[PDB]
Amino acid sequence: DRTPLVSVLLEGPPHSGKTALAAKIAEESNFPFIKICSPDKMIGFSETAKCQAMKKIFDDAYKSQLSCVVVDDIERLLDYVPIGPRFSNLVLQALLVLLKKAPPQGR
Amino acid sequence: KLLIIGTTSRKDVLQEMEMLNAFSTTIHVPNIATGEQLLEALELLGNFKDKERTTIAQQVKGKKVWIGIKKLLMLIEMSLQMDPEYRVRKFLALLREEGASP
Ligand SMILES: [Mg+2]
Repeated sequence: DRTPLVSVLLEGPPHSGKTALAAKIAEESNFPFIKICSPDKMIGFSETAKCQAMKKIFDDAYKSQLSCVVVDDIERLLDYVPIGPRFSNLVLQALLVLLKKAPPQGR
Repeated sequence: KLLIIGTTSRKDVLQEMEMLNAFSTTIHVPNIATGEQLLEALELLGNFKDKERTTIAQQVKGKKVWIGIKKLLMLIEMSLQMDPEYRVRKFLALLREEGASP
């Protein structure tokens, strides 16, 4: 209870299985509420739509007793392309804020 | 099932955007390099024949050429508008001004 919120990051080379070793951990937890917020269900959205979808998927996780959420392929959520560089700022800010916001008491 | 075939003309730029990991293989489409291949293409396209062919060979066998195949359906059809005496010369001149970087 000193730490209600935790996080972890899976890293490696490309083409190595970092989305089938992150679903098998979530599946074998037997938590009540489990979700997956991937980048293939929001093809073509602008920045604000992505922010709203992320906010909703996180809000629905604040109304249970203990939950797990998977954000796979970060570098595609905030569009990255080595030339430039170029990317979205609003999504990065939303992420950097949402990883430090403790949920209501006892959850 | 599914199958996607994409065609591009600039591989390096695509390689820079990290868009060459998504594709699962790659094929390479070359250009006419050896003179014999150019002669075969002319023979099959149904154009200059008889002694004309011969003279072309005499001037092209001892050298290398570099020309695309959509660009050789225009030179033939751009050197046919002259009188029936200078067609060969105009074709050779156009190829020389085009066949750069052998
Ligand atoms: Mg992945």
